[PDB]
Amino acid sequence: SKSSVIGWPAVRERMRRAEPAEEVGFPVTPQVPLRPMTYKAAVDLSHFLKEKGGLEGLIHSQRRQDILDLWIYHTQGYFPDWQNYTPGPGVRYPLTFGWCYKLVPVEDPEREVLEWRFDSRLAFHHVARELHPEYFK
Amino acid sequence: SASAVYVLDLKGKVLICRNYRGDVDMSEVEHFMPILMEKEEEGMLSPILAHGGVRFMWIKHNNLYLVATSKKNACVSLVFSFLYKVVQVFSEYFKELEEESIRDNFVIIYELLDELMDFGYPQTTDSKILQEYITQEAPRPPATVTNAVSWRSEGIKYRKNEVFLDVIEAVNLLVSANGNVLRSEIVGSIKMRVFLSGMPELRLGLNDKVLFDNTGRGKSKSVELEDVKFHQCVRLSRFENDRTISFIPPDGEFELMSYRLNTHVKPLIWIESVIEKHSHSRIEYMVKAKSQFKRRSTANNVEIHIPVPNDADSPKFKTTVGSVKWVPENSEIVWSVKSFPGGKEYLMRAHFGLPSVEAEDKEGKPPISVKFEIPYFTTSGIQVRYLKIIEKSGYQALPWVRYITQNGDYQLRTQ
Amino acid sequence: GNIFANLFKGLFGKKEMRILMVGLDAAGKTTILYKLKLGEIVTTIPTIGFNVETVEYKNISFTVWDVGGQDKIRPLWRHYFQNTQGLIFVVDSNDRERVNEAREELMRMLAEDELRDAVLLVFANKQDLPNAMNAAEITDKLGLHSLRHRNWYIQATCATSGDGLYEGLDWLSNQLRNQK
Amino acid sequence: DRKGGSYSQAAGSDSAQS
Ligand SMILES: Nc1nc2c(ncn2[C@@H]2O[C@H](COP(=O)(O)OP(=O)(O)OP(=O)(O)O)[C@@H](O)[C@H]2O)c(=O)[nH]1
Ligand SMILES: [Mg+2]
Repeated sequence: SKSSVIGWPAVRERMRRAEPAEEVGFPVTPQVPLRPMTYKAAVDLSHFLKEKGGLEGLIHSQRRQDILDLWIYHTQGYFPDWQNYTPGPGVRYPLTFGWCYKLVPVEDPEREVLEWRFDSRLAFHHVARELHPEYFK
Repeated sequence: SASAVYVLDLKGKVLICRNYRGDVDMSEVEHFMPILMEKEEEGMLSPILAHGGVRFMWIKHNNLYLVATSKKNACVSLVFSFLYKVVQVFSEYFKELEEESIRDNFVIIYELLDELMDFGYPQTTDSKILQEYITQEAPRPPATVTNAVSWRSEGIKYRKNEVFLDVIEAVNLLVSANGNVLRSEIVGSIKMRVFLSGMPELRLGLNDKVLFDNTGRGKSKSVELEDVKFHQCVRLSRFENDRTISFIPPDGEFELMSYRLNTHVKPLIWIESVIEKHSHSRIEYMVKAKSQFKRRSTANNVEIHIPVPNDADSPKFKTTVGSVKWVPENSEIVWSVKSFPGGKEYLMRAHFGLPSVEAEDKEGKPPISVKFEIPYFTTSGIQVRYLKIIEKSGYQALPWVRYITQNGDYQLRTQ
Repeated sequence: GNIFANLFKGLFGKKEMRILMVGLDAAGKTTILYKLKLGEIVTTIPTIGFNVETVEYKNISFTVWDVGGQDKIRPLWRHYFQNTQGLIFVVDSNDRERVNEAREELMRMLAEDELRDAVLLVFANKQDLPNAMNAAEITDKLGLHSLRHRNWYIQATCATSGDGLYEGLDWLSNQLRNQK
Repeated sequence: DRKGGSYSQAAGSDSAQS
């Protein structure tokens, strides 16, 4: 993905610029498909992020996560809802199966410092589903 | 518990009648016209009439009022629902609702009336299902009516499996004369034209606020619909259990779901209108329309109806963008705009004459209505997530959907 | 669009214009209108209603609509304010007690937001008795110079003789028409 | 094309919710 590769450096720079701690309306691209991120797509995105770097070990922030989700939606058409983490305190597993990214403590779960850590076992074991069976239906 | 379903005309003539219980004499229809005239002339006219011990409850159609006489304490809601179903069936069968088809389609009309309701209790109301047993141009009734699925005929086959959806938005805003909005309700409308092979069981999925909260993702953009009304195909039990929208779409265009929730956002269009009406000398219309909607969205066919004086004549228009026309039939300034880019600002300066002689009676203050229709704009933020099309035979569906934003009850109270 | 027909019409004269005739009763309005139209001093009964006539001079059809000065007809001048381009005021210098009433009526008629483009046209009527004032004392008493955005012109005309009518017509033509 | 917004294809289900 040439577009994804091009957007990865700018996205990483924007995330780094934003510290760890204006227009109305909801425009939609005409003919652009919109659907939830798939397990294979999530695994491919996690592998690409791990290979390129900038996501593993980065300080987890709400603004950075929102920017990354918006960039992913713009470049792929995936809704920014699959990038959810399990509630704390402790290690939070991805809500969407197939995601290789997870949040781990770096030192109330809200004030705990969390950083993105790669985890290949996430794409094979549904840690988030096991932790919260009700949330997975 | 209707006694006789009859169709009248604009001159009081009963175009067609269909007695259901026979407990009311057919001569009572004559007094319906004088009773309606008396009620209308005294302000007591209502859709539910009463000729002594017989009540004539009916609604007014395009060309005739479908008045249905009743005598017992029947369900008025049931009668209204039956009348609505009959009107929908007639619209599906006849493209026009006028007297030209009543006197020309009586052969099929009588059969449809006999089959639809027996003894005042309707049994079949699906136009698509009814079209296989009653035709104007007869085999055994289809098993769909006898079967539970009365809205999806089996055995339907098509070359392709394409379903077109329509996320139609209705922006209703009630702005008082003081400049504040009183009633701001937006009603969603998901209309789909299902055209597939077989009897697929659609599994609609969206980013609902309740669904997101239940799944644990109550942090992204989710539509919080106060009222969600599924169609007949939508299973109430599935939606009640875990917000699962599983139903079999019908063959053709039909209303599956209709979201309805209040809106607390600023209006997409801000109208600043002034009325410098001199006392029987002249008048000024300092109307300024500001588009508060997103700049990336364009409001196709913007029609801001500005109520001008009823007796105004010899008017001059000093506007900025858009065609402004005064219609003597409507007695208002039609602020017609073809394309309105988001964030656009249109300023108008009205100037029309007025007779020296004052009007004999007051005419009131009609509200200013905007007819903006901007497609590809979702103000509520609700986006379709998935549509599970499952068929026993097995096929790859190609569902489609479009989002259209238009102005609903977007009326602005005058000063 | 083509305006060749308009140019051809204007080459030989096309503009006509309008005029108004207001003032108190017995102010010489009917006699002045008769002199302007025919050229004779015609004696008529008091104008219960109104008189409508036209004057053709200098290739301009000056239509005059006489309005009486009756008490019941004083508030009826607003009917002629619609589609009105000119206005001529006739003063009555021979009625000292009615001078204040005439000034008040003129001020009330000048307090309308619809009649704003109509320039002032003050005619000194009854210019035959020694008690009549000059062309400035009446204007000073009425304060015609205090009419902001109003072009007033005081002209003295004798009903019996008719002198000054040509000067007033020329002034009205110059005020209305701004061409060669 | 079509007035009121071009038609867009829809997904099959919540792929991110399993
Ligand atoms: N003798 C004489 N009388 C004049 C002269 N100027 C004005 N008047 C008086 O003014 C009156 C003018 O009446 P008309 O001209 O017929 O119409 P009017 O001026 O509109 O008066 P009303 O009809 O009452 O509204 C006459 O009856 C005269 O009595 C004048 O120069 N000489
Ligand atoms: Mg007179």
